[PDB]
Amino acid sequence: ARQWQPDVEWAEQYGGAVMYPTKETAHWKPPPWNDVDPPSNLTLNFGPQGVLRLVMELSG
Amino acid sequence: MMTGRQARAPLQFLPDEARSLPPPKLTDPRLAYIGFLGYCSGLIDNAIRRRPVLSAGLHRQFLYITSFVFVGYYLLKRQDYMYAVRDHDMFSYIKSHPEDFPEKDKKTYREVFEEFHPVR
Amino acid sequence: LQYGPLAYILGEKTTKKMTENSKLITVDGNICSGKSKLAKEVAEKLGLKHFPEAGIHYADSTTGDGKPLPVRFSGNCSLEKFYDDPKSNDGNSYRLQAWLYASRLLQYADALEHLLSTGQGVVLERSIYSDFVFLEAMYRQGFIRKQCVDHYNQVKKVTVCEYLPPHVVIYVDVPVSEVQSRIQKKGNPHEMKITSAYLQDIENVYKGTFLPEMSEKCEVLQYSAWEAEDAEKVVEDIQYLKYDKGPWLDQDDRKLHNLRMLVQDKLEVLNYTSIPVFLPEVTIGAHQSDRVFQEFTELPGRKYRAGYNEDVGDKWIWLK
Amino acid sequence: MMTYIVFILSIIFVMGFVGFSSKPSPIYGGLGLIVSGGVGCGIVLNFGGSFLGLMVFLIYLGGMMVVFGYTTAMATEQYPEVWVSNKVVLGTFITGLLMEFLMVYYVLKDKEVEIVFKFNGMGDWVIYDTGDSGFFSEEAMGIAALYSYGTWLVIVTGWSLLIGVVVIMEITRGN
Amino acid sequence: LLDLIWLETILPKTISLAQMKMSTTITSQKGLIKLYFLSFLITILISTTLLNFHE
Amino acid sequence: MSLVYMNIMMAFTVSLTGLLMYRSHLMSSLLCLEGMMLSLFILATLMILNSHFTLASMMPIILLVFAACEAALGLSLLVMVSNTYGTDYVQNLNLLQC
Amino acid sequence: KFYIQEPPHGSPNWLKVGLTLGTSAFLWIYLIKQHNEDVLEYKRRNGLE
Amino acid sequence: PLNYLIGGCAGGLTLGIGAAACAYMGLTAALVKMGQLEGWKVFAEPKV
Amino acid sequence: MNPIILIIILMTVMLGTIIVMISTHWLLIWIGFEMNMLAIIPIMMKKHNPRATEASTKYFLTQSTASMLLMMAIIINLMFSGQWTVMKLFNPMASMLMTMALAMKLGMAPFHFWVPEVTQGIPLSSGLILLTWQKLAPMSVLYQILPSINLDLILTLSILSITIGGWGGLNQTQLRKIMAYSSIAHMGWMTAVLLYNPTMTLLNLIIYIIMTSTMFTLFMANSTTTTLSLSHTWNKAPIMTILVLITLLSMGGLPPLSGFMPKWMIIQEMTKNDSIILPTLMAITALLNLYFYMRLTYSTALTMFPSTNNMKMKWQFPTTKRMTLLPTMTVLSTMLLPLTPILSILE
Amino acid sequence: MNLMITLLTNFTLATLLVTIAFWLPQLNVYSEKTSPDPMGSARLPFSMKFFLVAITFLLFDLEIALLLPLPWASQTTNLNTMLTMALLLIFLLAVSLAYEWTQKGLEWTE
Ligand SMILES: CCCCCCCCCCCCCCCCCC(=O)OC[C@H](COP(=O)(O)OCCN)OC(=O)CCCCCCCCCCCCCCCCC
Ligand SMILES: Nc1ncnc2c1ncn2[C@@H]1O[C@H](COP(=O)(O)O)[C@@H](O)[C@H]1O
Repeated sequence: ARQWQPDVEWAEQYGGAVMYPTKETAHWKPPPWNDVDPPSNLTLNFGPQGVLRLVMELSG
Repeated sequence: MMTGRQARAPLQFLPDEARSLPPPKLTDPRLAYIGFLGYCSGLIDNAIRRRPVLSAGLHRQFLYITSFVFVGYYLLKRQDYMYAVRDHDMFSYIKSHPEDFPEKDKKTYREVFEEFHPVR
Repeated sequence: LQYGPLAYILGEKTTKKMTENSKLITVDGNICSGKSKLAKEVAEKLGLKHFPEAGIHYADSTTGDGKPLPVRFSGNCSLEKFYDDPKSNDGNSYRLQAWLYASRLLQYADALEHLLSTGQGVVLERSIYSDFVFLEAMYRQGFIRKQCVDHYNQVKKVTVCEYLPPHVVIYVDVPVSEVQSRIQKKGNPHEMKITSAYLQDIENVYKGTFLPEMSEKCEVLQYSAWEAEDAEKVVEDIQYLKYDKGPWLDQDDRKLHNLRMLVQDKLEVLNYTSIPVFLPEVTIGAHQSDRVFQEFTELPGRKYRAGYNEDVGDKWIWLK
Repeated sequence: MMTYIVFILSIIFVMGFVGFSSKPSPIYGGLGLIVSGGVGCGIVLNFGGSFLGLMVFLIYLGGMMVVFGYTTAMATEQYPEVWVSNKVVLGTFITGLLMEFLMVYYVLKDKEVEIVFKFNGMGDWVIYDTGDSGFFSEEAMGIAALYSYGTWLVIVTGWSLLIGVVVIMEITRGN
Repeated sequence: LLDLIWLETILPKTISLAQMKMSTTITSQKGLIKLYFLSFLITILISTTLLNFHE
Repeated sequence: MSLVYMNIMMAFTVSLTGLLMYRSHLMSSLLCLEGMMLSLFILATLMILNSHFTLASMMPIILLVFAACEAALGLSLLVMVSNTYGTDYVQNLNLLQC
Repeated sequence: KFYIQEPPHGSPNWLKVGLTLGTSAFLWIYLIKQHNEDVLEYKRRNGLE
Repeated sequence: PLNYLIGGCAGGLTLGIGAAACAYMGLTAALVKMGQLEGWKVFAEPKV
Repeated sequence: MNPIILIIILMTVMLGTIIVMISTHWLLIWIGFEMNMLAIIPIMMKKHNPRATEASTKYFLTQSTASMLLMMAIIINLMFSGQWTVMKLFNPMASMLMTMALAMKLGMAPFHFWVPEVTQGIPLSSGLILLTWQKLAPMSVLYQILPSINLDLILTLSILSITIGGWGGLNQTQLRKIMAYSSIAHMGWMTAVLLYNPTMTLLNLIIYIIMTSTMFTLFMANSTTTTLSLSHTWNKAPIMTILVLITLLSMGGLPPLSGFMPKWMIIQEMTKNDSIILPTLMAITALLNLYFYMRLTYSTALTMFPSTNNMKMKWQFPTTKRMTLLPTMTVLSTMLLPLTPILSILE
Repeated sequence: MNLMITLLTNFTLATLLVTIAFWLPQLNVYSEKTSPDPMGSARLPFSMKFFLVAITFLLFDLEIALLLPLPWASQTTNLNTMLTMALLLIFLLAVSLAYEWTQKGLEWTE
């Protein structure tokens, strides 16, 4: 009645990974907002090769 | 185009021969337009940092105007110099090749026949 | 700014002020655990700057004249209306929770900025690391929807990864019976409408989800209702810790310079709180946002940048 | 036969890149590039470029391809291959390399001599010993002039190597 | 019929249909670096042999 | 033109075609790129020694040093890729499609 | 006072304002001197006196 | 020009979408014919 | 990153471009490109996330291939000329290789396939450097070798760059990929007028860098990376709302704005040389750029507005960000058209 | 020529000793043995430190490649420039070493 300012359905169709969702572009999710993406150590067995076995959680 | 002219004396913003040309007046409309661009940059600078646009930073607006006029004066000097070099090279090449630039015999319209196309 | 990369060049290194007392300590507990006195007690024993709990009007207290603004400009949400109807139509639950998450994010930014600009430690009450424990406890009560939990996890995933965990997490064990005893003895007529299972789910997400994941990234100190009454035992537990876990140990001047440049830029701290993920509890239309913004501009001291308001008595404006 | 030797090495050089531009593995790719570096170094050394050939060995092969094999060996998780007794573990290697030299000798056929004999270089190509030079390798003194004449070149090269150290230490940090 | 359909079909909408089909055949790249350098080599083998741009 | 120069150019184009058709790995790309650098070294060296142009003899070493430093940079990039995915596969490098 | 925290621009930075006005006045007086020297050089090279 | 307009529409009927490709290829072949007549240069030599 | 190391690396980027700009020798051209790439690789990895490593890997591969093709062109020039002056090339094979290599360094189509990726992977200031400062050195080499550049090849690359940078801007909500396809289209515009008047090449370059720098400075001032995130600018900083969009109305090429200054002048130099069809087609494709970028303008100044409630908190904090030269660059990217004959300073 | 003959003879003696070392105990019909170490089925974790010392080798090896023509450059006429550039290259190698020092690059293999 006053001046047309949108529905939210108009704003949601200017989002996503692509403007126009085609068949190959429908599964493309949008990238993260801060542009970062969600991404152990070595374990040796010094065996009997006195005598002693050593299980080593080594970190480099 | 004219890079062979600025190849025997490189990186000269204003050559010495540019001093043989009249400088722009300080009431140049182009220079006053560049000062208007300085005033616009001052108003946009006070607008984008949420300052009172006409009131705040009068020294800052004065330096915007002064800096644009200061750079624009030398830009107008270099503009006038480059178009003077363009016309000087044009006139020297016209004078040095008369056979490539003949004087066309100007015929009056009492000799020139034009096909009349009636409009009806 | 006042602090920048040139200050880092000219020698203002923020490990020079990092002493053994420079500790960020977050006191956590249930709704009426009575920890609000205890944290203040720590602030008068360790010499730390106490920050109170971030309510609706924290950002109002940090800026302007420091007074709380009217609710339409700050929050557009009420704590007492959540106490009255948690399952309300207009969605005051997630709207109040998201505004509290943004207020606690500004509190945590002020905490790290004080700790890195002074070298004086900060005692916080219910920081951003202990905020989802209300949200989950709301979602276990049906007070919000699953899409609200998705929106909050999005905001938390893009905001909490930029920061460090606190040094000491002081947790208070108070069971649901004594919590209800203190709520009924408190006298707030709205707060007494809190159900039992909501407090139980707060305590469950405290004990089963919050504290085990805080146990790897920092050191927690856990107290009951009566041994948290003594401040000296808490301070003796804090001072005789051996800080050995967490990413505070591999912090040189470069990482802490990046963090201090991050937290002083308040719009970069509060950037991803208002991501354009359209959820009906937080989505405001164009006419309402326009009207509230134009009413915000005519508030005293809010028309310009802070040193530039003639209505509140700013001089020398034509030379600034 | 002996005259065309540089040309022969160049043919092997081309075949060497077909060893690894078809890309059987990064490890066999490094092996083929090492063999190609050796034969291209032979091409360089047979024009009197002794210092430049030793820069191929010392800096390209022994300096950089060591690092390529080192970084490759810190990736591309290995798996065993055929390990029967000596009729497979070395006999197939010798028959395969004999077929490789068979392929080297096999390309010098009638489609090659129409290019070799119509455009005979050996007889008039290798002209580095055209007259006398004196008591000095001209190539050695040209490399020696890097310090007297190449002041700007050494400045921008050493600055690029210092910036290379700084750039590697900044991007390989993760923080 | 003529303005709301046909002259609305030929001038503003079948041309925009052509541009959106051409862009969705352009902007549908999978991001594979293999296919990008494969298209670069398609460029090299078209231009260096057939198109004769080295002459 | 000449013959052995045509051979070194043939090697350059063969390693270019290997550099323009990726199979599996990023190390294969860096190896084809450094085979290209090797062929540039060989061809520059044969030209500079052929003409007896003395001052350019420092040029292939320059052409080595920078480009070898370039290869070092490439190796470091590969390593960071192999610290994110565990492999140096080029098909893990496809997050920038959107 | 009105503000709960001191703004970075509550007071005029007199060093910055002084350098601003001094640099602007320097550009004005140097511009005027350059224009006077240019019109003198023009009248000396082309003889308009 | 008209004959290559017919040829462009003939290439457009074997393209499909039909009438649009008819008109587009007809106008394009018309421009090819008019470039052959009036000497229109697409990759024009730099002359001034 | 250590700020002293940042200053050293940025001066090394500037030093590599300056070494390409001032050198009379081909080895120093190649050295300056190598120095420029080697120094700009940590600028992309300022944030240390996997998208920056992917972007830097793609950038390294493309720029390294272009550097080796440049050195092959230099080597073939030393065959057929025996010399090293940065001047015209003395073999059209070396001319074609150097034109292809400089088109790869600029990201001109069909070597454009790295430009929207890498600009997506990196921050806004590094994308600003990649789309403004990294154009200056290959355009300088193209300025210095234009008596050998093949006409048909540079026009093919120019119109293919303008068409692909046009049809790349449809399907995008990312601001950085839209700036990348605008980059590709404008490089087609610059290399269209190169063999006719390279002063208009430098005019188009300077106006493009001013408009791109204004747009990236606005994107850094608002910290918005997508169209949908740009759509909240009207409620946070309303003065930021229109300046982005009058600058983008300039970037389309639209009078009376100064972004109409390059393209018109380019047409003004191509109708002199009797090419009427080619600037007509290229500027129809520029109208297609106006089509998609005007749709983005409708997105921000109009329909898709609505806000979220946390924006109310951002009203209590001004921008403490350095908006360096942003009023100056916003005035210089719109109101420069009445000073259009200033272009004679670029001769 | 003599060098190629010498390399070929060294390669032939090497391949002959390897061939004798493989084929002489494979005369034996000893036993075909079965049933195939500190890891059994573990993958290789990457180590950043080994790659840092490899790239440090490569960059200082390039700086050594620049330093190699010094016994020839001592014979030049412009000895002041030659001495300045020699000291400048070794000083830049030392500055690269000091930057490798202070940014903890030489740690846990110091
Ligand atoms: C014939 C002509 C010859 C050539 C003429 C000259 C050509 C100049 C081309 C300029 C290209 C500049 C590219 C950007 C500057 C380079 C360094 C840089 O990126 O500085 C920006 C700086 C980075 O700060 P940072 O902390 O990294 O911000 C990211 C968020 N943390 O800070 C920021 O991000 C703050 C935000 C504002 C940055 C604005 C920078 C604008 C610089 C360009 C001005 C316009 C171009 C010069 C004038 C016209 C000439 C073309
Ligand atoms: N989900 C929630 N429900 C009720 N109160 C909450 C919630 N999340 C945070 N709070 C805050 O926690 C406070 C209770 O702590 P206290 O000040 O100790 O009574 C309330 O006044 C709210 O400001």
